[PDB]
Amino acid sequence: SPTTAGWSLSVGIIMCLCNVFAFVIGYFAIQKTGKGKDLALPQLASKKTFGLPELLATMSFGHILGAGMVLGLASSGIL
Amino acid sequence: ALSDTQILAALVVALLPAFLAFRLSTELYK
Amino acid sequence: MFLISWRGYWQELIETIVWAHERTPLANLVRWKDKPVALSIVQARLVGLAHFTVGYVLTYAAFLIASTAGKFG
Amino acid sequence: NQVVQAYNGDPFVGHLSTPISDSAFTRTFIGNLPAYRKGLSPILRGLEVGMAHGYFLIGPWTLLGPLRDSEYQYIGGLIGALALILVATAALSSYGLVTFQGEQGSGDTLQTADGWSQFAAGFFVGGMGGAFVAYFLLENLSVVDGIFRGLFN
Amino acid sequence: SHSVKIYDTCIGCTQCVRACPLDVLEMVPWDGCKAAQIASSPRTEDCVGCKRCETACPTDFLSIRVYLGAETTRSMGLAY
Amino acid sequence: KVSVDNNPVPTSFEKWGKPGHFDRTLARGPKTTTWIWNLHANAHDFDSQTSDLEDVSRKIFSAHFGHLAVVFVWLSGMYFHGAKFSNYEGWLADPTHIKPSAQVVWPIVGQGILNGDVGGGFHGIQITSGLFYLWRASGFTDSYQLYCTAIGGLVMAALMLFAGWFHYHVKAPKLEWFQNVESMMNHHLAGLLGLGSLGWAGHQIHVSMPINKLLDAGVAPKDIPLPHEFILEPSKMAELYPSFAQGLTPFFTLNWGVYSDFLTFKGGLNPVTGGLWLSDTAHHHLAIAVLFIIAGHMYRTNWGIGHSMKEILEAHKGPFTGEGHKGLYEILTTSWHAQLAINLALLGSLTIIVAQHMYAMPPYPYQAIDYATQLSLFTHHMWIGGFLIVGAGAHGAIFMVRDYDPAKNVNNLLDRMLRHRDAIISHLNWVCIFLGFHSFGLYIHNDTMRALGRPQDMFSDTAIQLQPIFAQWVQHLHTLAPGATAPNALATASYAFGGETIAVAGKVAMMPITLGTADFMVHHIHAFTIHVTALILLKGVLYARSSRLVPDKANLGFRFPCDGPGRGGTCQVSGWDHVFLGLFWMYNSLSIVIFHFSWKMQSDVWGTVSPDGSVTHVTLGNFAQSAITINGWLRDFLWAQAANVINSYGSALSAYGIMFLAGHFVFAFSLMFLFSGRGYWQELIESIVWAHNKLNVAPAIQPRALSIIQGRAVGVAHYLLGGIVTTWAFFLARSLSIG
Amino acid sequence: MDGSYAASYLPWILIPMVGWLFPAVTMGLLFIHIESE
Amino acid sequence: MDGSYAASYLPWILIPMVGWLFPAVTMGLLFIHIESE
Amino acid sequence: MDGLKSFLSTAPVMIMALLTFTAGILIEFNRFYPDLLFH
Amino acid sequence: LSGQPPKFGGSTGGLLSKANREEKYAITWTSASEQVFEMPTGGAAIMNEGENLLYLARKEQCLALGTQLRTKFKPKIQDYKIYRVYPSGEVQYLHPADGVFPEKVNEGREAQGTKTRRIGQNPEPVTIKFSGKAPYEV
Ligand code: CLA
Ligand code: CLA
Ligand code: CLA
Ligand SMILES: CC1=C(/C=C/C(C)=C/C=C/C(C)=C/C=C/C=C(C)/C=C/C=C(C)/C=C/C2=C(C)CCCC2(C)C)C(C)(C)CCC1
Ligand SMILES: CC1=C(C/C=C(\C)CCC[C@H](C)CCC[C@H](C)CCCC(C)C)C(=O)c2ccccc2C1=O
Ligand SMILES: CC1=C(C/C=C(\C)CCC[C@H](C)CCC[C@H](C)CCCC(C)C)C(=O)c2ccccc2C1=O
Ligand code: SF4
Ligand code: SF4
Ligand SMILES: [Ca+2]
Repeated sequence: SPTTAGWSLSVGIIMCLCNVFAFVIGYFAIQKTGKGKDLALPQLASKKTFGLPELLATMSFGHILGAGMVLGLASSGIL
Repeated sequence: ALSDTQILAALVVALLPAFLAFRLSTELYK
Repeated sequence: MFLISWRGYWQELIETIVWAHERTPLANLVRWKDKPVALSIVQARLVGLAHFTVGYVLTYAAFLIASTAGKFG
Repeated sequence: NQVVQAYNGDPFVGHLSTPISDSAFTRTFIGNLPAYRKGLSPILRGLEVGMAHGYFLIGPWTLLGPLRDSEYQYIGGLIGALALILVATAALSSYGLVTFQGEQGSGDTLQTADGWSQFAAGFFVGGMGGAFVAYFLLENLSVVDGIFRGLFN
Repeated sequence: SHSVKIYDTCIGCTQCVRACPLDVLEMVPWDGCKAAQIASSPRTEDCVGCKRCETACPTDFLSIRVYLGAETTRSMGLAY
Repeated sequence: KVSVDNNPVPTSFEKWGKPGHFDRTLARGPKTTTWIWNLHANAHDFDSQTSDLEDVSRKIFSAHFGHLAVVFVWLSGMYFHGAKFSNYEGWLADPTHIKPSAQVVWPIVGQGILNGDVGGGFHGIQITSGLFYLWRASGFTDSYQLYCTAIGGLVMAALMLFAGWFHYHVKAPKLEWFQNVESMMNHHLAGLLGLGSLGWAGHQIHVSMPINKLLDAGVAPKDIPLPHEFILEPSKMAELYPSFAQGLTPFFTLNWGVYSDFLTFKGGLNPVTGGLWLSDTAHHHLAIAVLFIIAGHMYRTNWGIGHSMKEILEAHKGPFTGEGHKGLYEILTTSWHAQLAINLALLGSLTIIVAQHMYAMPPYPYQAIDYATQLSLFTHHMWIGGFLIVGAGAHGAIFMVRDYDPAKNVNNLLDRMLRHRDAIISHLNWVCIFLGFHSFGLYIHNDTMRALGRPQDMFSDTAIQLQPIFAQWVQHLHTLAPGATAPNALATASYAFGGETIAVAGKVAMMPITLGTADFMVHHIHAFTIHVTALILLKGVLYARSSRLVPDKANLGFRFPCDGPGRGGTCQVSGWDHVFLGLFWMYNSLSIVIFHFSWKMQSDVWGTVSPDGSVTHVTLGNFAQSAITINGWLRDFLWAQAANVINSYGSALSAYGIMFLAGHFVFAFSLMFLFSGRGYWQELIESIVWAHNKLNVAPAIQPRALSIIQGRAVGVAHYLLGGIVTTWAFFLARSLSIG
Repeated sequence: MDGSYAASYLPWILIPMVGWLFPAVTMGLLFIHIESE
Repeated sequence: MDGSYAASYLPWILIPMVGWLFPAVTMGLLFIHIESE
Repeated sequence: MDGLKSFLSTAPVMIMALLTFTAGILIEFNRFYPDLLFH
Repeated sequence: LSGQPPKFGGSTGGLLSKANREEKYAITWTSASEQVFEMPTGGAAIMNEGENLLYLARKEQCLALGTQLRTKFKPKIQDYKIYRVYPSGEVQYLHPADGVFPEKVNEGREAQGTKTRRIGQNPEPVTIKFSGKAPYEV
């Protein structure tokens, strides 16, 4: 039974940050960012070169990375 | 102390720098 | 082995082995005078028959001679 | 950056120029074994091939033999090695008698009847000498241990 | 070498001369059939004995026969 | 991505009465009896009846649906037999004294003796599949639930039949639908394996965990709540597992540590049932579900995200392989035979992995109690896996002769494979001969040294010793694993590596499996036979196109007997005959594997633990000193353990004695087709035909003899049938005689 | 292998000769013979 | 020269090789090399 | 429907119907009069 | 024996020591278009523009190559010549021995290998006893 933290502002802060890092990795990594379904306000995402695909992909990878960070740092203790 | 087979493990590991040093020196000779 | 597997399999297997011998160092020195081929069709039918016969006779001679000499002297 | 070309620039010979078969180290090493070294008379290359195998064949019967659990442990290994070198040289000379009877050239001095006879003679001398020298080191193993450690120095 | 013999029952259907891998056979003119041709076996020292020529012959029993005999390098198909 | 053709073929009965409609060489009519065998051998060769790659794919799709209908009919039969004709209602109460029996026999000719006393007053054949342990692990309690599962399976079989008719006859998908393999693996990973594992994790959390924890506590099945009573009232599940009082709000906030009450990485075996815990089983399926669903979002699809297989393959080029894999995506997306080769290889290796894991980590309650189930399951899945690997070799050869054109792939991996076939087959010849001399020659050396009265010269553990030092080291690492290299694992992964003898109901569930020199020698026999099977099948795959002997094997086909008596005789040069020989070698390899398993568990694992703590084994440690000579295998294994199968007459196990002798008969009968040739049988059939002509009863369909490939095929089919039936009877009569 | 019978040294010398000298000599002569010319 | 440490046979074999086989082999190869062609 | 008529009339379906019929009458005769070693 | 060789990467299937001790076979064909063919030794190669010279070790490999040159290419290459070259040096000329392929009647060939009977009138081995012959060749 590895240690864990229930929920706090710290859990919310770190997973939004890992979502930001996943945004950076997705924009610097995905070959076809604008291709897919059409999107509302695409200038807000990456200036009409970003789709509903890469919305769910990048921040889904953010949730995977944040699950990794939350569980790993709570098991190591420091979170 | 140290084990008998750790020394032979170190020898067979150091067989890899031997091969890579031989190939680096051969490639420098060109 | 001789009765079930037939000559084509063994001939191409021996072709790979012949390549192995002719292309390896220090065994290129030794060369065959008679080119190795697989046993012929009728020849290996005969060889499988000889094996079947010899093993069959040796098994039964061993069994018959040890079963009676096991219980009668 | 292809490392597997065809053999010697010929794309229809049945060989590839792989890093094992046709490297520079393989050329300099396989091509400098006694069976392939340049300029040697067949007697010296047969002698050098023979000693490498007489010294080898001592071990298998010495450590794993019918006599390995007796006081004549090394004598049984030596006897087995002489038996194997005897049949090896008989096979070598029979191969020479068989293969080199039709007249051939002298591009290689080893692939001829006189050359193979010299090779077989050298192999016999080297094989029995290597077998007996490995027997002599193994029989006098206390001496070799003492001189490598310094028990007599 | 194997001997390939062609008999009178040949109908000149050319099936044997193109079923042959080594092209031992060839068609020569003839006057004994409607097709006015009969198979011959000129380069019969190149016959391996595969009997694809006998397999392709439609006439019954057989207008072409392969009679396996003294093996050579050419008639055993050895690349070595 | 979905485009279909509507009503491509009418649903009519008229083609049913005209057999051979599919193949143009059979549509004329039967002149001879070879037409029958060609009608059966070419019935599913969809890729030879036509060459469009679109209609063969539709034919394959609907054939898959019909096969799923067959599998669901069989599975409905299993569940219906467990419902009605079984003592599952009785075995569930007392699964330590009475034995499973899902098949009663009608008494007709005195075969009511096969209704042996299985326990509880029920009379029937004791089954050896782990169906009862499967249904106990999955939470079945009453026969009505099994009956509902059987009815649902029959409904789903009717649905698969309807779906096959739908997708061939009214709405068949186009070729571009099948060549969407990236979307296909997205759905097969995320939706088939991933959601299947997630659904089963949910079932195990909500049905298997409560029902099995109460059945472990000692509650009668009549007092067991129905599985939806743990859903309608989660208070009961809170009574059992205290972590269900918090709900899913720990899950969605990643407070996952509070689920360690039931989602635990406990490891080891449950001491009260002998199976794995369903705690780490449910946790395992949850982890597999998350990992598979994550991996199912890899390959590119309609959306720009994803990761296309073509560019992945083309990116992988090195110095040794030249042009690399650029050419392989067109291979596996334009040929069903390369797909069948890879899927058969991996399904066979998966079935063998299943066999090797379900003995050492028995996943079902009371599976390790009885040795019939364990031995039968290991043997069954070894045989299935070996058959599928031989099929992989077969369809590698079929792809090379049929669906491989070297125009579209020059100097890629497959070309460079074919350019050094002599080197591969050469070194595989050498390793087969090396292992056959140093794995069987050690057995012959031991057998001779034991015959000569020199037991100190043998390769025994009390002689010249060959210890498997690497496997012993790996066993040491896995014993020392759950403290250092797996900190949160409480117990070892399995007790096969080391630990404590797990004795439940007085019988050994799992104890450490020591590896002496006998195991060294048997494992090198395993390596040897696996290598020779790989040699035959790989030689068939490589040399399917052409050899130095017959340079035109590609246009003679795949099933051709020979090229002729020339070149010395090219009697078995096809790739099919390499499948034919690999079947014999697979039979040999897997029979040695299952003999090794059966003897090792009978001598070193299975047995009865006394209350004093001592363990006595079934054959009393024979394997250490007897499994190093061939006479020890013939005397202490085949002769000694067939006393249960040949003395079984006049009892319930007498069907296994009959099946034992039947397997011997079919082996000996197979030798007729294997040893003979077509010529003798054709000129004998001609004399029989004369006898029919003499009295005017000769058939219009001319009786040809079996063809050459037909004769070899029926010989190998009867050989494997006879050997597998003999071993099946021997194992299933030894095992019911040891508990 | 003690020999109680008469001339016990005779198997001592004839088992090596028939086991080795006869096979080695016979296969050597036949190997020269079948491969001559 | 007893060896109390682990693998005492290893200096027993490596002092002759580094003392003789490495010099004899290295000087032999270098003597063939510097005098080639 | 003449296709089911021509398919039920094929050699395997008719031989399996015939073998099932002969097996049925043999099994029924063994069910009613069980053990007939002789007259 | 004029012709640049095909662009082949080399293979283990090919010329063994039989080629340089006794005969090996050369197939020479001319094609306008560069394309890809399957060598009977295993693999795939590149047909050069114009003349090609492929050395093989068996006559069956050369005829199998020529067969796939004829049947597997839409611009059929039928001007292929198969030679038998010896290590001593001389070059024989084998497969289109006359002008035209063996399937076509050249009308100037000789009927050899032809028997004047069918198989029924073949002599029987009892008549030719200890004659050094066999029932076909009498
Ligand atoms: C995923 C499974 C898979 C699939 C669907 C295919 C599909 C196919 N294979 Mg097969 N194959 C596989 C597994 C598979 N195979 C395995 C595992 C083996 C190894 C044995 C092979 C070996 C193989 C060969 C060697 C050949 C094929 C061929 C074929 C094609 C036609 C089959 C046919 O007409 O047979 C129709 C069905 C039969 C003839 C039935 C056979 C009867 C069996 C063997 C005996 C009875 C078995 C039974 C359990 C015993 C009880 C019966 C009795 C005692 C009452 C088709 C592409 C052929 C092909 O394409 O070549 C051109 C071919 O020659 N297969
Ligand atoms: C007991 C029966 C038997 C035996 C001995 C063999 C033997 C062998 N088979 Mg096999 N085979 C069998 C039955 C048998 N098979 C049958 C029934 C079939 C099914 C059709 C086949 C199908 C077959 C195929 C398809 C293949 C083989 C191959 C092989 C070889 C594997 C290499 C090996 O094991 O090293 C040799 C080991 C032995 C021969 C056994 C050990 C015997 C001792 C150590 C040697 C004797 C000692 C000494 C020399 C005696 C000399 C005495 C002196 C007086 C002369 C080997 C020759 C494979 C092969 O050639 O691989 C390269 C191959 O591809 N087999
Ligand atoms: C049928 C004949 C036969 C006979 C007589 C022998 C006898 C022998 N075998 Mg052999 N064996 C045979 C067949 C035979 N084997 C076959 C067919 C097999 C294959 C399955 C084997 C497999 C086998 C193995 C694998 C081994 C034996 C070994 C042994 C020897 C055991 C004692 C020993 O260390 O000898 C030592 C060796 C010898 C006595 C050989 C004679 C060499 C000496 C130097 C005499 C030569 C004298 C001089 C140099 C030349 C004189 C010339 C002359 C004209 C005067 C024994 C002499 C063991 C052994 O040690 O072998 C070396 C053993 O390891 N045998
Ligand atoms: C290095 C190397 C290698 C190898 C290995 C080995 C391990 C080797 C072996 C080696 C050896 C194996 C050696 C041996 C040596 C020998 C010797 C050195 C001998 C000597 C001899 C002598 C001394 C003789 C003489 C004599 C006498 C004494 C008397 C009689 C006669 C005579 C005169 C002859 C390899 C391939 C891997 C590669 C890499 C590297
Ligand atoms: C194994 C095998 C081979 C391979 C066999 C070969 C290459 C020769 C086998 C002889 C080897 C060299 C071992 C010989 C040892 C024996 C004791 C024979 C001794 C020599 C006699 C004169 C006694 C075939 O060529 C073959 C051909 C047709 C059908 C089946 C088969 C077949 O099964
Ligand atoms: C006997 C034999 C024949 C003759 C075989 C014939 C004529 C086939 C006879 C088949 C009969 C009609 C039975 C057909 C199948 C049965 C219905 C199977 C019954 C099995 C049930 C118990 C399931 C060959 O043609 C042949 C060809 C090539 C190599 C070996 C042989 C060979 O050995
Ligand atoms: S196949 Fe027969 S019938 Fe036709 S041309 Fe040749 S020999 Fe004559
Ligand atoms: S046996 Fe074969 S190679 Fe010879 S002529 Fe007939 S078909 Fe041609
Ligand atoms: Ca001894």
